[PDB]
Amino acid sequence: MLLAIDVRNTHTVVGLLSGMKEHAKVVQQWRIRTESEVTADELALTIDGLIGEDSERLTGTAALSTVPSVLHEVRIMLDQYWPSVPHVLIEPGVRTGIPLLVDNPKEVGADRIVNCLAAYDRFRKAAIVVDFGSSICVDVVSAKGEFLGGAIAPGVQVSSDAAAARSAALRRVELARPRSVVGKNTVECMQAGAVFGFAGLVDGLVGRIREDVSGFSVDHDVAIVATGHTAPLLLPELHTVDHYDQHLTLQGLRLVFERNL
Amino acid sequence: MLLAIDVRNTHTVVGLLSGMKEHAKVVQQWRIRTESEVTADELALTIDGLIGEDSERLTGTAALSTVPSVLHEVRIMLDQYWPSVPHVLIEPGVRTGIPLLVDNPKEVGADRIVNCLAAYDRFRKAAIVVDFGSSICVDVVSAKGEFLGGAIAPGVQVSSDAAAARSAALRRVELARPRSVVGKNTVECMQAGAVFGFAGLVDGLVGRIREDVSGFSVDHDVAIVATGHTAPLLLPELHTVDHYDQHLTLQGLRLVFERNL
Amino acid sequence: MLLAIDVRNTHTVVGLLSGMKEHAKVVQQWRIRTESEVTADELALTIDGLIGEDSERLTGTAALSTVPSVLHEVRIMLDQYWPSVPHVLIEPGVRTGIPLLVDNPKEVGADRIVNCLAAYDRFRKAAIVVDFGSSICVDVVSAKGEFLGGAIAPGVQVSSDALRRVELARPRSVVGKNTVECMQAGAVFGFAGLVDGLVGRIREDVSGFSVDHDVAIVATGHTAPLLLPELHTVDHYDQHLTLQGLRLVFERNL
Amino acid sequence: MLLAIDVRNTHTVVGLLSGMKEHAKVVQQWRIRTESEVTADELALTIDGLIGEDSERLTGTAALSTVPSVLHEVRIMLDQYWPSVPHVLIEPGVRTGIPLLVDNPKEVGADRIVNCLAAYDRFRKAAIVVDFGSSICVDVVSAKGEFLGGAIAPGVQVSSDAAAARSAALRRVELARPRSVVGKNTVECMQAGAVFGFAGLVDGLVGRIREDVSGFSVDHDVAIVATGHTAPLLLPELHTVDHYDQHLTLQGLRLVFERNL
Amino acid sequence: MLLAIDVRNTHTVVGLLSGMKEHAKVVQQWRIRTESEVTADELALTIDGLIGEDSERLTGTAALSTVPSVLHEVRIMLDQYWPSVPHVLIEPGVRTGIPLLVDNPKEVGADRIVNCLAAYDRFRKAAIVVDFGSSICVDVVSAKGEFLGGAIAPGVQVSSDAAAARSAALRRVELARPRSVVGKNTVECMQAGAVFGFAGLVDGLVGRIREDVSGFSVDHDVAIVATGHTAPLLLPELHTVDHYDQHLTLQGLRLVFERNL
Amino acid sequence: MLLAIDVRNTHTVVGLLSGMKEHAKVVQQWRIRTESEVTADELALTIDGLIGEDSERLTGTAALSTVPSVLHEVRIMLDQYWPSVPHVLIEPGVRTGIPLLVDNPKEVGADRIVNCLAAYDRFRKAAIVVDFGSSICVDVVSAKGEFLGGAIAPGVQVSSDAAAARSAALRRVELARPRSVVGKNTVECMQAGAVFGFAGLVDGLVGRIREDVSGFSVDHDVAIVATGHTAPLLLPELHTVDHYDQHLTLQGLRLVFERNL
Amino acid sequence: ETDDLLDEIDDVLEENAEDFVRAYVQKGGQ
Amino acid sequence: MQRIIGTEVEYGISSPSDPTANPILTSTQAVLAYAAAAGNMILTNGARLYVDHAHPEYSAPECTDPMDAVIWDKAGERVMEAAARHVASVPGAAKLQLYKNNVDGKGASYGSHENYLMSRQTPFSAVIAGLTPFMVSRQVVTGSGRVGIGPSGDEPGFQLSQRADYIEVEVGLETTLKRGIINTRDEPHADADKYRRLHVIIGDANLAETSTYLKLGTTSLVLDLIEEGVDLSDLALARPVHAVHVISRDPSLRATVALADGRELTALALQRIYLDRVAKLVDSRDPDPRASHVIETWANVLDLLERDPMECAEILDWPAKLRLLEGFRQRENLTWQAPRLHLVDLQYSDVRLDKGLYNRLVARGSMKRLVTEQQVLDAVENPP
Repeated sequence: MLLAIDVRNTHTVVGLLSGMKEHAKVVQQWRIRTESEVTADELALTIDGLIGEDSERLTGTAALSTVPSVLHEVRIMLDQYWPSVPHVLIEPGVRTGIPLLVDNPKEVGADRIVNCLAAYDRFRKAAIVVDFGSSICVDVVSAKGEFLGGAIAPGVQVSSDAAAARSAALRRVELARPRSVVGKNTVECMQAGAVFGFAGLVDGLVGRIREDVSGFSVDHDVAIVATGHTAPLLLPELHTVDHYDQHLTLQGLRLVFERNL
Repeated sequence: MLLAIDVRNTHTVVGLLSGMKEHAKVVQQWRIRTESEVTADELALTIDGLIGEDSERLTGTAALSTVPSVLHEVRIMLDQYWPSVPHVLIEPGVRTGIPLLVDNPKEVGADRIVNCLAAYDRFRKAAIVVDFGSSICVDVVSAKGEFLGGAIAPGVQVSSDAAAARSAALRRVELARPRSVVGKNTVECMQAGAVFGFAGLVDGLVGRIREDVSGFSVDHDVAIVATGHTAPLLLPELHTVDHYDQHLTLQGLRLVFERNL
Repeated sequence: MLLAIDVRNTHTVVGLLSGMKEHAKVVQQWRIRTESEVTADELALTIDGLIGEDSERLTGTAALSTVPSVLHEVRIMLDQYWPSVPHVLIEPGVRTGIPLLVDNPKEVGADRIVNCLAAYDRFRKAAIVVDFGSSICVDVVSAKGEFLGGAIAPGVQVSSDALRRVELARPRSVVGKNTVECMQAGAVFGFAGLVDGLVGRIREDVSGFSVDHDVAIVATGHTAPLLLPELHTVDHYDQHLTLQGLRLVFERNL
Repeated sequence: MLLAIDVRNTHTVVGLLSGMKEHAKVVQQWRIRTESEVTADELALTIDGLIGEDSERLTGTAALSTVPSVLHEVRIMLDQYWPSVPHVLIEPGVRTGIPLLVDNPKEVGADRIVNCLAAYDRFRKAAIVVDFGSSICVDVVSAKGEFLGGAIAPGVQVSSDAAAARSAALRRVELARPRSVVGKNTVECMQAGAVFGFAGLVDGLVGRIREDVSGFSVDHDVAIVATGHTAPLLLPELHTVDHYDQHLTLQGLRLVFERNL
Repeated sequence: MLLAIDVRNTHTVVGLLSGMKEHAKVVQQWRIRTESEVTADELALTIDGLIGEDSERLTGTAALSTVPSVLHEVRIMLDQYWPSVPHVLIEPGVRTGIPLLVDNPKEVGADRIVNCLAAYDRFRKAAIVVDFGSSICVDVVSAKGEFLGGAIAPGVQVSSDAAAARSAALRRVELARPRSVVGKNTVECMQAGAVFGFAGLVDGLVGRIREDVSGFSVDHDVAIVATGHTAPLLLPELHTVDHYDQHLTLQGLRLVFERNL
Repeated sequence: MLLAIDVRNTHTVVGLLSGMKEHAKVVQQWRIRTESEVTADELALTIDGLIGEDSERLTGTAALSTVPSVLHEVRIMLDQYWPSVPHVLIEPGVRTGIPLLVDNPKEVGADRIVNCLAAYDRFRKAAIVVDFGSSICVDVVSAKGEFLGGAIAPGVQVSSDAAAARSAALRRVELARPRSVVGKNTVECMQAGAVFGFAGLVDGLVGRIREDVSGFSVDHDVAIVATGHTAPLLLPELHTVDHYDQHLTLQGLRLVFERNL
Repeated sequence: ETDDLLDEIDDVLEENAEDFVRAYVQKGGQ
Repeated sequence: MQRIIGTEVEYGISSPSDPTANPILTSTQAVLAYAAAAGNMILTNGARLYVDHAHPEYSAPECTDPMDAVIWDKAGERVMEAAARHVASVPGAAKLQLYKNNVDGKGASYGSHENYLMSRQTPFSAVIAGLTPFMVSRQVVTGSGRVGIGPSGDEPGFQLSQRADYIEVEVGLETTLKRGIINTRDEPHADADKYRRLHVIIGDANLAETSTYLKLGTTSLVLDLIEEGVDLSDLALARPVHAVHVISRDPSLRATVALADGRELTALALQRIYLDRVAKLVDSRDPDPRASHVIETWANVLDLLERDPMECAEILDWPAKLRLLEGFRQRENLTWQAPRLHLVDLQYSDVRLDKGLYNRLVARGSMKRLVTEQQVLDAVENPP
């Protein structure tokens, strides 16, 4: 089994995939918090607790991290606690078969690269990948599998200033779709803002890319795919996104592992 | 001269208006930070410094605050330091002549009410008011002048997680329009996210209101007006906004003062 | 005129006093935030703006601070911007005519010393002083004018767990019917109980302070007016206690 | 066995109870920190580590939380990791057989409701319940078992400003009883303040309730009961409290579980 | 086996030692974060996970903490979860065989005392111990074995203001040795500052002690020993330090255990 | 009179200089806190209050900022409130007659550039400039007047973890020279660490530059100059520094203004 | 206008307001 | 629209020169005087004039159109006035004064009841659930006004409803004590198989014709919502009896009441929701000019009250009364305990055309009328 670890700024996804190539599928998945100062020994405790008896069945590991210190600790942890398993660790601006046509490829996050590699592997044409994370990342991949760049916007959230002004007597507003875009109370207003507004944000970014960037207009064949934890909440409200791929990043890590093996 | 004070969560606008009714105009204006814990004596120092020799020329004061404690201190300040000047302080849920057609009028901030009053006074038909502040507030006014509610979204900002992950060597990305929606470096990607994405958020909210709310369809005569500090940055990127009113809130304070006079 | 500056952890009181000895009165007073990292030039701007044309009329300055860095900047400011006025700066554990009968006098805050000095000057008997600041300080002065120590408790605040804070005001009833009312009742009635319990415990347990003895119970501080109606053990409220203590120390060092 | 989980703002109590009705007793108990952003997978690791072999012997679970996100994650965790065990999750304003005679029953914390339910179940008369936690909650139950509201005060603590002013050369000071109400050094002054002053706060709130609230006078038969982590420190100093019940909230959770069974 | 626990402000080191007297050695070691508010039950989970099957093989425990709350919780943990194992817990100003020739012996941290005891036990002459932790501690032990005091400086780190001003787009500067002292870009400058400057700081402190304090001049026989997590990074850049001892604190804990047994 | 404004991360220095060329001298000087979010109007109030009657006597302005947002606000402030005075605002990587021999000239802070310009103008030979601010900046200038780069270290401070662990009951440790490098109590130890260790840090950086970099060895003629608010405290403890120049940055701003005039 | 209304009303208000108010006592009904 | 509506009003009665007067005797003599002037008495309208609980009670004939209901209610007012006049005409007869109100300010309360005919097949649980929030909230429209807060009025202040302090339970049967928001009394005086008679006792007596018109019309239309099975469960209140008091004691109309679902709504918001659902029902059926007119009047009043309550001071009872009370408070620097304010509150409802403060407001044109005095007078002597 392949152990895949994807560390983002706020949360970490851990997965177990079985099979190879087109047969690779995600058999287990877990989500935890990212702790930027976690030590290797603590992370070992967490990972072993999660995977249980599958620790002895691991045939490989693949990992990426947007937090450099966590990546360092992941390397140490894997070397110490799973020393007999091959591991592939992904650094920013890695060469994975996807060219990076940006000013400084070394600055491109590993998460963006892996998502775009996976998207182009699945669709094999021009694509726009929307990752809903702590940030919303809209990456653009040309029809030849080239990473052209993209946009990074705030993640889906209720207004911070309104929430902080609400005060401790009233409790926090939950992130959910309200009955209408015109809220009749503070909770409905903030929820309308969050849900409908970030749907508009994503649709506007995607539509602007298609209107501006050569090769991505409505007359071209372009796959718009969304991934991420908060994607399900916004997908009903989006109009420009065609596909939802929950395991896009895990599959990209699998692809990188198979390429480097 | 009328001294108008508009305290928001992050910033406070102070204005001097001369003239009456349709002749009233903003002769001076200043913007400062809002300090939730400021005392009356400190605020008196700041206001006196700003207005200079016009202190003795004041004939009235009108104030609103989204921070209740600052409104208390403003009342104390005005009584102590300008005792001979009539003052009108505005609370959430104030009766300004605009019906508040919501569940709990007391939770409608004075800023939203004042903006709707001024907008309807200017246009005298159905309106959508977009206030760019620490939050983006989209408020809906019927052709009869009724406040229907609205949506409150995060204000225009670069992604917080990305900025916090940038690290000190590289805080602030200098919110500015990038060259393209597809950024080629991290700064451009974050600028594209902020600028174009929040343009999409606003356009999405406005379009959803016009599509869903009776009396605001594309066939109806609707005034879409924007105000707020960061509105000029996004105005070129918006398709749904037809007007920019820099002094909308100050004019609303003037209208409430005259009504109560 | 005397310029008196009393810097606490969260707020600073500035005052102008006129007259001498029993004739001294507070003619002007201001309250501002305390900024622990303020520089002398910034503070000069603030003080000069506060006092206006009275700057040229100052005949002395007295200051205390519970924040050492602000005291340093106050000394620099006074030396630079009012070089002709005499100034008297208080330090913790200072000899101001009040003995400090505690383990380490040097760690006694200057505010406590000044308040107890003022209380004993006014009443000239055993006293209990309750100062309502960022902390509630309950200090004990023997009939001979000796400082016997006291207790330091949290200031009057709404519970943090119960983000913008809830307004501090008296609720209609002790039993709150809504979260705001519950938090207000807990703060106003609870801290009234805290003060009453501390004072009653001192009276019960400390020799010379029983209900049969003659003890002056005096309160001071910004939030004291809010809680005074709910208190039972406090006989007097003295708004300017600290400023009059600063005046007393200045006249003693003059 | 019944697994009871009581999540408060700062700490969470986990308990295992065996027996039914009046024979139910807390056989095991643990106290951990509440992590507001904890995920279901992480919490599963913690709970399984705590209960060990008893995991296989659970016959039911009951849980409350003053932190909504943690209750959501607890629901997810219990559904995923203990799918064969019945679970009862309490929400604010729950209907448990104790009428809520306040302005808005949905805004009453589940902890207060559960404590009052347990107190009235034990004493079956007018009761005043003092819960020592991150906040001190004094709740009032009529002789008919109706929750009448109460007071919420800061928890037992040393003065924050004094502790912050101490400087790291001397973090807060120990919360312990000093030798006298008159402290002779900063540490003893702060300890006297905390201990004796919060005893006074509690006694003042209780005495004010008995003097002002109908049916709770010194002549009436009122059960004054205390619970919570810091209750033992203050109990010797209190004069108005007659009972300590360490497991009041867990027994209340047990009662709610059995009522809904 | 002896279980040794050394809690510092930021990190805790756990170790398992086998053997007695000069034959004792560290067979296992882990490093975790110090969480000041950790409860006894959570810490039991962590320690048990770390030590695995060796829990049953423990013959004693020795612990110290620079965080008093954690020491309280460790005492509770050891009494509850390992009740059959003897434990020795250290306190500031502890009598361990090393006299404390300072103003207030009770204010001397247990880590400094234990490091000095271990260093003197190893070298049996005048010594300077440099501990690279969250702070750099330089402690002085006389040739008779007396603790004379020392100096406490900020731990090895890149400047806080430079990193904070770097911004979220550029990512954090790792602590590593740069190519040169004269940096040609921001990352290199900050790395040169950290590494070479703190090497200079340690060398300056040690040299000043040797020049100023009687019994430590260049002509005296003095052992200069370093320990701590970041010691290896700085050791090549240092000139005044002769020995690196990774397990100095653990061996000192073992010595205090055997002295108290 | 030339108004010179040098904004650093934590503090801003304001100066009034009269005269030209070698006759220019700092007639007035103030130090205030840097507030990264200050608005133009607030800063105008502060500046006008500082300079008093000399506001009307200004003949020009020179400003630099290590905080870009403050630079934006200063430009606005000068355009609005002193429209008749010429102004020169520095930017990072400015061409002021000192070539920037680094990887990325645009990443070199204006404070470093201006200090190096002033130092070379004074000495006209190889120089090392040590600026004591929120960071300690060591900058290297060749005998031909080229900026070679340098190092950036944390500023002079007591150990943060030690200060935080001291707690609120003990009060903060002041930054002052202790009696001995070997402290006998916590305050002495922390002060020894700060003062003597940062003297060692600076001496080590300067010595390493002279040892490693061509043209700066002890054989060559090099001017070692120090500036900054906390320089006087450490200067008695330093051995490698030959000059203290309080107004180095202000004289550099004057030089840039005259060059651009 | 309000002055005129209050004058007209005040002219018809019954004399001895306190006594007349105290006199009005009714038997409870449905 | 066609739903049978009835009203039954108990009038306060006094003889100011007879403190020891027996109200039973005075009421009986008033009724007898009216009967003798004309000729348990059946008037020529079809109304019932009689004595109950020591009050003269007038019961209007059944009507289907709420406008007819208001006309015959006003006719009852005129009948009381005529009865008092006939009593006074007898030489050596103590003066009698009547009031169309509900309280005496000392603790006594007598009620003006509404009766609506509904289908027997409609579950009464649906009636309770769907009608409780509307009944709690409609006082902002139909409140008559009262000076003094509490059953004995020992707390100073003005509240919207006279009856509010005498409502104790959510549902109940007894009308003389422990009165409820909903009343479960069931005597149809008709085929009980298909028809039931709902009995409402929470309303104040109203003088202003718009107040009565909306009280009857909106209640009828809401009942139509209930019978049709429209869903109103989302509007259930957390504590309805508490809600009556909270709404009554806030004339600014900004006070909210918690719903069972945790929402907090003003009474105006609840009224707007009910108005929206009623309008949806009416638009989905055949044209009904009367229902449309009721909806229009309701919407206008709600809009005006939201804009400013004093914009209904010539339309509705409690804003008109409050305008008088505030005017006198300002003129005489009074407090809410001032006896003259209580006198104003009491004399508002005096049924004498020349002395009743409401009748004076009507005479001078400071109060809107929906019907002509000719209609009322014709209703005094003819059936609907």
